[PDB]
Amino acid sequence: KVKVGIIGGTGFDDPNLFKKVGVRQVTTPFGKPSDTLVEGFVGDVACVVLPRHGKGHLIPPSEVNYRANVWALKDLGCTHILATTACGSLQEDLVPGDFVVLNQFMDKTWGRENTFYGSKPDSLKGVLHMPMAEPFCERTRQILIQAARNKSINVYDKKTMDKSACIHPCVHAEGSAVTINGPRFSTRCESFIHKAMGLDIVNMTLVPEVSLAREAGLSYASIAIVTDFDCWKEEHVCVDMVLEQFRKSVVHVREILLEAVALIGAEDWTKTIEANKALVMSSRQDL
Amino acid sequence: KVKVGIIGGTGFDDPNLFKKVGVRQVTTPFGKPSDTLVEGFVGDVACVVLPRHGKGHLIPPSEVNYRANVWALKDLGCTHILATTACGSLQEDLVPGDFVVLNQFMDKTWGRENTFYGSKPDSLKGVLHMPMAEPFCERTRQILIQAARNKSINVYDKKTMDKSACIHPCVHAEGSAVTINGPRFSTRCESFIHKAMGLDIVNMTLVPEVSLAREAGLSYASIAIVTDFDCVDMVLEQFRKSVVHVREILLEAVALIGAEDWTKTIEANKALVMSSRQDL
Amino acid sequence: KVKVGIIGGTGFDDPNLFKKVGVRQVTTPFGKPSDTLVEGFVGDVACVVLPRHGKGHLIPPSEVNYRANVWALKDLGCTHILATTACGSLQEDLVPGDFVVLNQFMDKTWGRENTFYGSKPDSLKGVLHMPMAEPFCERTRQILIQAARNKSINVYDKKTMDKSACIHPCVHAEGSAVTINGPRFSTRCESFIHKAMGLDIVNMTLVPEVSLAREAGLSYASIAIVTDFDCWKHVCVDMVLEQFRKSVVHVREILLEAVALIGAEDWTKTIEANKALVMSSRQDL
Repeated sequence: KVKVGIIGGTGFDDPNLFKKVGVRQVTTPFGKPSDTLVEGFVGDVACVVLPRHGKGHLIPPSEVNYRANVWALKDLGCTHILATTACGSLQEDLVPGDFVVLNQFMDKTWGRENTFYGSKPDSLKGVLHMPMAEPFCERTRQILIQAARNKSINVYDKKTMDKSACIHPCVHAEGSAVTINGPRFSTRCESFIHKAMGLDIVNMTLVPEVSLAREAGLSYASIAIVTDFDCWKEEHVCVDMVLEQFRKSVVHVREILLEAVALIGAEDWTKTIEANKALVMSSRQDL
Repeated sequence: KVKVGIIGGTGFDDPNLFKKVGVRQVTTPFGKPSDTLVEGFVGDVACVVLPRHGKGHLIPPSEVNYRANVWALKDLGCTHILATTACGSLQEDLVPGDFVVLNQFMDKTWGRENTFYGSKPDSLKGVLHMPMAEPFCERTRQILIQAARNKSINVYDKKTMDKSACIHPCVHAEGSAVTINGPRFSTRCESFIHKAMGLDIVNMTLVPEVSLAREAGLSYASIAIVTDFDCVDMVLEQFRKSVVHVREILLEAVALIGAEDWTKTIEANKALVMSSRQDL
Repeated sequence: KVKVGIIGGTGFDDPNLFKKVGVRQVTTPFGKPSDTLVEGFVGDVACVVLPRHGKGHLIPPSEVNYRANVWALKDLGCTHILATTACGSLQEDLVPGDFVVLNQFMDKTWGRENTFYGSKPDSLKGVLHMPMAEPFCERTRQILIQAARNKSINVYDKKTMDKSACIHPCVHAEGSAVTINGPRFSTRCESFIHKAMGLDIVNMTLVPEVSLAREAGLSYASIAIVTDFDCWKHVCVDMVLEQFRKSVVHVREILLEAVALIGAEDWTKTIEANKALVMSSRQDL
């Protein structure tokens, strides 16, 4: 069957997505995950939730143990990983309150453990060169988009719909993230260059999470939450208004996530999961 | 009051900026600074000088302990940091002998300790996401620019002046640096790409020094020396003249800083750190 | 005295370039090389071969000890390094089966030890800032190109020959590589940006190998094998492996001919210039 793992970012440090059966602590060959995992069910579908930054949001993006988080979900039998990320916008049509079902990224991270395989003792033995041209699971991407439709949330498709038909708050059916290492935000010079490159949003947590999920043979899809990080540019009122907008976004994402879990459990994934595993084996360069 | 820390880059390994009142050898919770800190006064303004690469220039850019340098200056009560950096040019109006009071950068460094905060036991507790859209202290930038004006150095502002007003050598009133990790210089391929991105100069030492200074609640500003790393005898004499000019700028800048009140700016510097604590 | 080191990439894990005179297991101040170093002769030219990824290809690009590999070749008396790399294409005129004698690169690697010098106990004392504007040895580049001509392999020089004169398979007389850190391949987003930047090929192993070679005073040149990694877009794999196998055959011929061509010339002043560039780039002195 299927089992959906949920990596909750900012605004999901303490998830209460569903009535939890129990809390579980796990260990991995790559260290401890960010926190204990919340185990439960959405209908008849087993579901596990894991806060990326841990309760209290004490772990910065560059220090998150992405390998342990992904492998812990793997060892629990997860077949899919849905993830959230709070991001800043780089393009005019993506405004705070919108969401993005990402399909591309540009990686500007460094100093993070981004692979399970290598020649070091703390990694699995082998050399794995994974294809990443379309780095997400496309079937799971379209389930997030369909879940938004089922919850009456606007979906904007810039290939298909006019910019005048962009109704906020909307889910953008595609988008690219530039993942910076953090913890500082970008300079204006850096933001202008990323924008000139055509990137849609900026965040700090997508990579290596999406890469490691594919290495583990897991269907991974991310829903990004557009928020606002320039209240420095009436600060108490600005932060209060953005926090309220973000709270509304978290409500909608929780609705989308809960609907997406059910939509995953309603389909058969035998051939896709088999293809996920075979892609791992065929990417081994030592074999 | 105020206390101005000076981080001297290439050309400032053993600077004689003032009569030394006391040489002070310290360490920090993040390791040893690049060298002993030298204390003194410029007029009635307390000053502290620290060579970024240490005496003898034995520390390469990627191995400089930026965290320790910034923290040590903070520990001595510094309110400001003025820093120098020798850089190569990426644009035709930035010619060797010029200076740039930087206001922007693109970061291409890696493997450097770039923040005081984290979940590691070695780090300060908390998650700090500092805004960096305009990454320098603007009040201090304008003092460096005004210091150049007071020392009879041309100032060029491409926002307001035509290209025909760019008379060399000149302090460019704004500019962006690409900070590469080094120690090697860039390939022509990389230089072309950086140039097409609109970056003005290339150096190796600005990041994370500027980032950590804001984390520490300090007002940071950089004056870059445009030189030529690609001849040799004329370039070196030119660079010696640039160091003389920058020394004049730094001394005048310290006097200008001490002539103003910084209570509100300092309090704003500290409050920006607190408001950037995501864990709180 | 010239002595040519060879760093074999993918496809050269256990190469049979010449009769082995001595298999050498060496240690360097920066650790152990990827494997033992094999000494021999190509004609009268002393030669040393080393597989970049080791026997069995167990070392990924980001974990190769580039310092130890370059240092070990230098300590065995090598004056040159010829290196291969299997790469993907980013431009239409570079098709699988082509070779590229690289002359430029953009570095997107991180976390690798990229210099012999520093302030740490595991480093040579000093601060070295090497120029890299044209990062390869041009004399050795032209030898790789002439070797291709000598072995009856098409050579395309886009600054001299029109695009219609590009007959595949050909050796591209120039080219730029983007060296990503790996181990994963690029996204379409990243590949599109690298293509927009004018980069010709993508690989994972050029940097810091080329940088450390110049730091060691060695003449370094790379010949890149264009292959196909986008088969995901079963007959492709068998067709690409057969294509790659023929590419290895010709790169072997190019390397053996290049070694002979290196030995046919005097290198006294080029070697002295390589050493002088290292000393003139010391900023602590």
